[PDB]
Amino acid sequence: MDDLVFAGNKALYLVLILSGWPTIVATCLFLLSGWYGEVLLSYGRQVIFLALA
Amino acid sequence: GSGFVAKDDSLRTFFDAMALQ
Amino acid sequence: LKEPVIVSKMAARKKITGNFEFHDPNALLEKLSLQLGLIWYFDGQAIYIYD
Amino acid sequence: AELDSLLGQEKERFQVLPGRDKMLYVAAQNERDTLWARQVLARGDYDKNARVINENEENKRISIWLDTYYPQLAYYRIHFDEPRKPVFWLSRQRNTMSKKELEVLSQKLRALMPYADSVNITLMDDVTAAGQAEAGLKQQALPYSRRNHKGGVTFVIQGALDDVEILRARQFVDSYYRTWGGRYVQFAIELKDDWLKGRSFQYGAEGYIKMSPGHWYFPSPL
Amino acid sequence: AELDSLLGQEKERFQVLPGRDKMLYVAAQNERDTLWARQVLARGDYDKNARVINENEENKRISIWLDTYYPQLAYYRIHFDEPRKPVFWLSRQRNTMSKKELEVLSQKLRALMPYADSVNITLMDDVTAAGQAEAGLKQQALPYSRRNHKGGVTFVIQGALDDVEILRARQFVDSYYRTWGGRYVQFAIELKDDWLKGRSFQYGAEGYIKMSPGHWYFPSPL
Amino acid sequence: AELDSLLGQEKERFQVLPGRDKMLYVAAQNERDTLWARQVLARGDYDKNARVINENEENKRISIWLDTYYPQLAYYRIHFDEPRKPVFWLSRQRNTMSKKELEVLSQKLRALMPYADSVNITLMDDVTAAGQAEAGLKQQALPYSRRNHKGGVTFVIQGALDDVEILRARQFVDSYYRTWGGRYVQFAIELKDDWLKGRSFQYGAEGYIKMSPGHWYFPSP
Amino acid sequence: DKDLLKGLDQEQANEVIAVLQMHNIEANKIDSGKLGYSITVAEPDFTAAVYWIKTYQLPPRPRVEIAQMFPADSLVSSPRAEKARLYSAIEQRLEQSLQTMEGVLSARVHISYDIDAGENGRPPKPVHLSALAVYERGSPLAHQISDIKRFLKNSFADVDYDNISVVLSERSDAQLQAPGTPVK
Amino acid sequence: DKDLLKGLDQEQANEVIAVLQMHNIEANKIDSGKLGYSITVAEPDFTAAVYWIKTYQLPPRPRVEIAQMFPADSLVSSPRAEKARLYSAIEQRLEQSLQTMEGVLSARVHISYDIDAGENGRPPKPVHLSALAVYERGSPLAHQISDIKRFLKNSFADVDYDNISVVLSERSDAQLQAPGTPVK
Amino acid sequence: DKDLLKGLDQEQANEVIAVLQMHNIEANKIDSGKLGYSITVAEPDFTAAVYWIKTYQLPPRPRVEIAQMFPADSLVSSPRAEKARLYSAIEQRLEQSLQTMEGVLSARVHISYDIDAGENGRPPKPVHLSALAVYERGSPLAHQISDIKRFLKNSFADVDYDNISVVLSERSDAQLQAPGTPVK
Amino acid sequence: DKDLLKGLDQEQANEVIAVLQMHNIEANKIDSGKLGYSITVAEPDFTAAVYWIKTYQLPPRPRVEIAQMFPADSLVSSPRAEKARLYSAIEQRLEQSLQTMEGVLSARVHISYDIDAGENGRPPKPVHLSALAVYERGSPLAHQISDIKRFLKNSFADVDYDNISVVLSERSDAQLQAPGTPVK
Amino acid sequence: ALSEIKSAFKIGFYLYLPFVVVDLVVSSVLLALGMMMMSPVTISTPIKLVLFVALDGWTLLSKGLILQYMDI
Repeated sequence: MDDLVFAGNKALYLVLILSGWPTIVATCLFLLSGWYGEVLLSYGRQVIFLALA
Repeated sequence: GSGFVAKDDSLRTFFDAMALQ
Repeated sequence: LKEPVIVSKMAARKKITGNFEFHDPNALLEKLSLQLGLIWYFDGQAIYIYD
Repeated sequence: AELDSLLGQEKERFQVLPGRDKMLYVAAQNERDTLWARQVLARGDYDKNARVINENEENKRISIWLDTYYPQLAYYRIHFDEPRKPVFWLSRQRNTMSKKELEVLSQKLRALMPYADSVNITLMDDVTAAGQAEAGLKQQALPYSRRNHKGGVTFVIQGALDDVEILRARQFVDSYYRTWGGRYVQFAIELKDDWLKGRSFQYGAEGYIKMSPGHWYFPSPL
Repeated sequence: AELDSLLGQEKERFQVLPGRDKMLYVAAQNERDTLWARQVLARGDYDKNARVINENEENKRISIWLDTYYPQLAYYRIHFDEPRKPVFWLSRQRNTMSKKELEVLSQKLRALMPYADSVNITLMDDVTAAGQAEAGLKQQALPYSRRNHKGGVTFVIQGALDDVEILRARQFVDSYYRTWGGRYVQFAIELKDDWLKGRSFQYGAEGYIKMSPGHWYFPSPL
Repeated sequence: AELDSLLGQEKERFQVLPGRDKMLYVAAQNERDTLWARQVLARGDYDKNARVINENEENKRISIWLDTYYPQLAYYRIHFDEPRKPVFWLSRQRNTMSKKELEVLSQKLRALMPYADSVNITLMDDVTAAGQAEAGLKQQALPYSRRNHKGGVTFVIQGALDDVEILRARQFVDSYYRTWGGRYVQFAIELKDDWLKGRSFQYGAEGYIKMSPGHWYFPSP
Repeated sequence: DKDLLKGLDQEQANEVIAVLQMHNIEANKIDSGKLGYSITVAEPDFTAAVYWIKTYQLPPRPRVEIAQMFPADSLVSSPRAEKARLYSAIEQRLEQSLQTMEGVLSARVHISYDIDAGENGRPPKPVHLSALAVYERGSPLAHQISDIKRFLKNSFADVDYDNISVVLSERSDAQLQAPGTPVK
Repeated sequence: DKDLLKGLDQEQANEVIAVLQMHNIEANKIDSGKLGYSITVAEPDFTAAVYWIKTYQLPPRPRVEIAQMFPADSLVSSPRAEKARLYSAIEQRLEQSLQTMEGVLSARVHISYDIDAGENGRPPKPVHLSALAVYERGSPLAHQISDIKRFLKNSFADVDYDNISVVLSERSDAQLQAPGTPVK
Repeated sequence: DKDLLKGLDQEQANEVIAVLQMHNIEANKIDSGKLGYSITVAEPDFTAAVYWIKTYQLPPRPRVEIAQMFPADSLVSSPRAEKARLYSAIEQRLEQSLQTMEGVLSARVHISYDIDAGENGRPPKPVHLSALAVYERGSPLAHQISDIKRFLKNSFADVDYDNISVVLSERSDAQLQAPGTPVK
Repeated sequence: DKDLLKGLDQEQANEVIAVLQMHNIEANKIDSGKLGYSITVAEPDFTAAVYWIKTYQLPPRPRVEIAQMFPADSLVSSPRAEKARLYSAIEQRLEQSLQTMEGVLSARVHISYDIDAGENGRPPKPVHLSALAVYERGSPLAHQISDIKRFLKNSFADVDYDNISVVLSERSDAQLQAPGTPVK
Repeated sequence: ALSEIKSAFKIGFYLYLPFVVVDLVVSSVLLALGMMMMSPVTISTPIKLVLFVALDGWTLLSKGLILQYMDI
């Protein structure tokens, strides 16, 4: 119960910003189509590191 | 004089230390 | 020593480190065999060593 | 006004002595009151010339003069309970100087301290300076190892000591150093852990240390 | 505007000496108050020429001249505790000079120093420089290895020393370098990795035999 | 105006020598004060003509003249502690020039240095320059290996010296190169990594290095 | 009349005056309301005071507690974080309880923290303590170690008498006379 | 009349004065409001003052703590970063507790950080300590090294006495007289 | 009056003044408000001052740090970038703690970085260190190599005595007198 | 007054004047506001000045770093592009620390790049470094090759003494006197 | 085994964890349009696989599971 809380909230931390920032720009998607995929591997690789160690 | 200072030995290394006298 | 030495594989698991000096090794082998705990035998062609 | 009024309210911790070279010396008794008097000469509320003397500071100033003009001298300490007549604790078993070359020693030492009226040189014994230090180290029940050699002894306190003997040893050495000085007998307090930590060794004239159940090490004879 | 008022408040940490070439010599006692006096003359509020002398660099100035006209000389140090009559410590057993060329040395060294009046030549011994060096080295109870050769001995301080053994050895060489100087006897404090502080043995058929001092050491697993 | 007023406030670290070629000479003691006195003269705030001499480049210029008109000469160093009377250090055990031929060489050397007045030639020994370089080398406790050959000796220092053994050697050679000069004896400091760090080996006559339990290295002696 | 520092605090300014009065100089404390205090000394005692500022690293900083780095106001708390906020409160409770003994003026206790023995299958290690103290002078301070060693021993699960180290000392000499204003 | 530095800090400007006055040069602490301080020096003493600027690396940089790189205001924090935040608060709390000992004016302690061996099955290594200190002169500073190691030993999990190193030195000489204005 | 540079910072210009006075040329410092500083020299010293600009590489680059390449405000940080930002903050604090020793004016310390630390199954390698320092002259700088080496040993987990290299030297001669203006 | 270069900046114009004055021709630095600087030469010196432009590659490009090809704002950061910014900041920091030695004027350091060592099963190879330097005239540059070889060794994991290459040299002769105007 | 399955459910949880960020972000952009009647299961699955092959998790997990035991 040392890393389960850590991985238990940083997935929820990502969806407040990754989904919240299209709301603030509405109040163009080809340039945003490249940035969206750039973070999800770096969260996916970080959780792999604490998976296999 | 001669002697041995044993700190938690294992009874092989004790009787081997007496194997010179 | 002018003879080959054959140490068995149960007495080849122990370890040693240091600076030794051989000039009369038949007296030196006898003293170290009681300190290490060993038995040896010279049959005329080789020196056998057990634990 | 006078210098004794220029200092603090308590006119008891300083002792102003008049020098012979038209200087005016101030005699403190610890390092905290020396910077109290040194602040007075630093703010500059005094027109004439003055100096501040001490006891430990004054003892390493005329020991530099005693390093080049009198080498190979066996002395102990200079005591300043009266600064107009210091006491010179000279050795007894390691000298050969007669009275005449002791007289010319008192004259060159009189010219080094213009405030003193006359220096008295008394010869102290050398086996009683160590018999009182040996008797004092046995009163506190301290482990030690005496090493006698020519011209000074050395007590070595090694091993893992605990907390009630660190204070009780430090209160005795700093009070032996206060009265006798540290130029002949040296105390070496050294706190170290168990050598050959959890290792089994075989002491005496043919030594070996066992680092494992199957590993023998043959260093210097333990 | 006289010169001795352009310095600091206390007229005790400085000493002004008149030369023989119409030049004023200022005598400090360390390098920090020496930089205090070169700063006054550098901004240029004084109408004459003035030099600042020191115990290190005025012992390194006439040791470069002395190593051009008088090579293979055995001297130790020049003590400037009083600048009107300096003391030159010379060796007794490694010289060939008689009394006529001793007066030649005393008049040609005087021409290098226009502040001095007469140089005093005394003959120090050569065993007592190492006798006080060994007896002072045994008193701190430190491991050492003496390597005797001609024209100088050398003490090597090796091993895995701890904090107290490092502190006592650094404070002892500074009091020995002041008296003798590092021309004859040299210290060699160095940190390697062996719990056996310096010494090493080899073992065969009789016990341990002390090997000769070499540069390679056996590192310690503990 | 005069030349010595245009320099710094401290009139001690310089010394102005009047020349023979009608050009005043300033004798600086290091490279930093040579550019201090050359920057003043370069912008041209001095009516006459002058030159700046030094300790080092007047010893490499006069040894360029010396190895064209007098080859196969045995000398050590020129000392300029008084620039009006320099000292020239010849060798004793390596020349065959007579007594009169030394005085003709000095008068043809006096014309090269117009600031000087007379050169005093003295002969230093050759076996003491190689005795002080070994006796000064044992004092620093440095491992070395002396190789003697004709016309010069050399000292080879090898092994894995640590960070305190590579600081006493740098401070001793430059205090020796300053005194004698690098014409006769030359040192060589080369540091290499150690092979026998964690290895087990046998020393003596028949030496070998075991890099593993099943691997031997017989080094070429 | 010249000023050293400004914008200081109430608890910080009463310490800088107590250091300068130790070195025979008298200073003035001038409040300024919202900006904070400011400290001025006279003019000839200005060179000496700037030497004691560098030496003592004045002004002091507020003393750091381990619970400042892990506030309870924060939204997420790990079990390691709740291991560092619990142990940092016994460490403060002991030095607030040691000041109510007789003769003691101040104290600071330190407890050995451990965090790695919880989440693995390794058992936790023994507890180690360390305490300092400043005693009023004149007291026989040799016998003061056998009650404090006994008090701190069974305040945990199992400690040894060589895993606790108490290093105490007496206080300095009292400063009661006025420094004295430089006359001109 | 010539200025050297401007826009300086408060703790910076009270420390630049203490280095130049050690070397017989005087400066002026001219305030400028909310634009920060500024330091002016006289015109013949301008060449010497720039030389000590290059040598002493002035202005002084702000002191760096390890807790500034891992801030507590973030929402989610790694277990490696909270461990580096824990050890950087024990490193400051043991250092500030060191100034109340008898004779010490300033000290600094460094702790060995271990972060990558806590996750695997390998146990964490033994922890090392190192300390520096500055004592008031006149103290026999050979005997005061044995209680700092005694205090520092069992304030941690399990250390030995060969992995702790204390390197101390006496303080420098006092600077008490005024530099002096350049007369012309 | 020729113009050399314009738009400089404060401490990049304070090095150029200390460099030009080492080579007997006198410079004027002019503030220009928001547009930085500017530096003018005299007319006959112009063609000799451009030579020292190319040699001494002015203007100075800003000193680079490892933590400047890895900003803390990124949304996601890899385990390689979090350990690189730790070790860069350790050597900036170990350098400032080394400068408070007796005699050191400046120092700089480099540490070996681990790059393939967690992605391999291999254990991390041993730690190597190096250090530089500049001392006040008059000091026996052969004896001062055994205190920094003892200090640097137990500032890490387990380093050997040949994985630390300290190369130090004394400082240059002091520059205290004014250059002097070119009369025309 | 024939112009040959215009639209430069502050760092480019101080190099073209420093090269042409070495070859006995003079230039005039004229500021032009927002368009940078401009350089015009005289008509007798026009033919030789164009000849020195083609050989010396003027105007010089600004110096390149590897970190400019991989900016931090690229939020997709590969592990191949993470070791490239850490490597490119070590050689930018070691040569800024190399210039603080005794006598060094300029330096440049290159490190061997291994980038694919984290994704394959092979262990990484050793590291090969190389450094250049330029010294002042009059230095014994033979004994100063052993301080760089000792300092550079334990700045990485494990390098050998046959993997380090130090190529150093002395500086050119100083240029102090004026070129002189072309008289007609 | 009961410890092994317990360690298996942690890496069951950890590898799943990127994809829950994927399943919510695909519903938000659909909800940003008036496209609310369509299920996002079709649009979730491409970005649920280019986050696997461009990450190359097939070699990352398999090498990571075997390095826990043996050493090269």
